[PDB]
Amino acid sequence: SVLQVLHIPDERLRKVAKPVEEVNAEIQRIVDDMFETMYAEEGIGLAATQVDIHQRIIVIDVSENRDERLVLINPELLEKSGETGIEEGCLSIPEQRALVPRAEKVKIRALDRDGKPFELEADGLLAICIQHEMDHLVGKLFMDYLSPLKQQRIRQKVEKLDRLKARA
Ligand code: NI
Repeated sequence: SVLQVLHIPDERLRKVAKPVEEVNAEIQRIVDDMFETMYAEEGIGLAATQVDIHQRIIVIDVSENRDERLVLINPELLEKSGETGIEEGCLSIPEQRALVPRAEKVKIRALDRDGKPFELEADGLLAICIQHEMDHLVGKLFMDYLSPLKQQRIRQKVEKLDRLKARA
């Protein structure tokens, strides 16, 4: 099922997600919708909190042919180093993009769709991607990294857009 993705200035986006207590079949259909929703909206990442499910779940898929889906449940950052930035987007901040400072290499521990722990070292798009998504889980958006004035502008452009969304 495709779930609905919240946009700013929706203040649920600022909620801190809770740890997943047990990776069961409820949890695995959240994951399956989250992918379906992600692919439908054409994103490369989605955090639970964006679909109003405030638990620590993230889906990411970089692959052209959707054959390397990545699930991060209860992710913890073990190490980071370096710094980078690309012009990031976000399904919750529709059509806006900005350069956000990120660590370049990141090492995480997380659980997969089957509640099995794993460790992932990442750089490149993956590492920026993982950081962006993890930020969602604690109520952080990428515009939080920009100037007051840059933020202001972003908020307007989006409202304008969603004004058209519910178009009628
Ligand atoms: Ni985002």
